Amino acid sequence: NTKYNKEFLLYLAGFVDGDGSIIAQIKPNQSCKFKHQLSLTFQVTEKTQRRWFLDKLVDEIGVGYVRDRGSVSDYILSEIKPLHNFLTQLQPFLKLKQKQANLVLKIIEQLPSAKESPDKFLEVCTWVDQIAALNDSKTRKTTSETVRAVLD
Amino acid sequence: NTKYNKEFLLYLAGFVDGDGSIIAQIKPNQSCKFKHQLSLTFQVTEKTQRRWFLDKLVDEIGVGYVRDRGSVSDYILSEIKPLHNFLTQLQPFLKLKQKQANLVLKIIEQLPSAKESPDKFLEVCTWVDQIAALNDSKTRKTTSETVRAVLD
DNA sequence: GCTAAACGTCGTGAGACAGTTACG
DNA sequence: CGTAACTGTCTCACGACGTTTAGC
Ligand SMILES: [Mg+2]
Ligand SMILES: [Mg+2]
Ligand SMILES: [Mg+2]
Repeated sequence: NTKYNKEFLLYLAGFVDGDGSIIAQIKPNQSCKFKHQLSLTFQVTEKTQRRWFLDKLVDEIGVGYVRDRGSVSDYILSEIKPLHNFLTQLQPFLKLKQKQANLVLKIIEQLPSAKESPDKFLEVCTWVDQIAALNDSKTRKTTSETVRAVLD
Repeated sequence: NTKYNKEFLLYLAGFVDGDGSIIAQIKPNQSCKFKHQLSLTFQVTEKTQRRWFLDKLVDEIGVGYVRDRGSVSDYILSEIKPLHNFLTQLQPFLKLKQKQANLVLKIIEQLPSAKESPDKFLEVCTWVDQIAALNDSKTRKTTSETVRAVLD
């Protein structure tokens, strides 16, 4: 559980507000109690020629990984605990995505309790709804609404 | 000459490296001594539904303006003096566009010189090529080469 | 049964200049 | 005349996703 340099966060908050994305997704999964797993993601996207910058982030944030997908690459961070540690420290420097960041933290803290009450699950699935709402969401298919089909 | 807040500069540098663009252009123009105007531009593009972030920048940088081009907007800054002043302070924090930033300071500084000889001008046009080669240039027409076709 | 590294992609939201003009 | 503003717009470079495989 590491604490990052302040100037590092200021710069990164800016980069994230630029080419980054704080994502929340309701992933349909047929093994989970409620037929869906919650998934959280901090990601930065850059043309593959600039893959080194992303590779560097791995080192600096000290967790996460970089993958390839064509002419573009991504730094990806989904591990729930390191993700909370990171966002908690980045969150106060963000400007275009401060809200989704705090919605993500909020979702993580309310994770265990989301496992019990099927209604507390919905509520948390609401959190993710708000996030896609704030982003420039377009190709979204699985919403908290579809989780309504958790009625049987 | 306005002094900028270092935290503002760190965050902005990150944002610039993301949605920003540092550009130098060789604009053909039949009223200049060498039939080409040297143009410099610092810009940040953002979806129009987010132009408040660009308006904010107009207020914080103190110079520059915002233009609308449909679904997206741009903060633009081309005035030589404020530009050179702004880049000098921002440059030390850029990670991805530092070189083009520095090439711009270098060009702006050689303006008068290049304004007194077809050779300096030529060399300076060569500076513009490097910037272009550093960016993800895809629709560039005029180059130092096209300018050399002035030799006659 | 839930986290999570992989893997695949719709529709832009950007980056990046082209071209022409009004004026200081 | 010379430097910036006004105006255009191509070609993506990312954003905000969906689905499969790994594995304890
Ligand atoms: Mg952006
Ligand atoms: Mg971007
Ligand atoms: Mg970018």
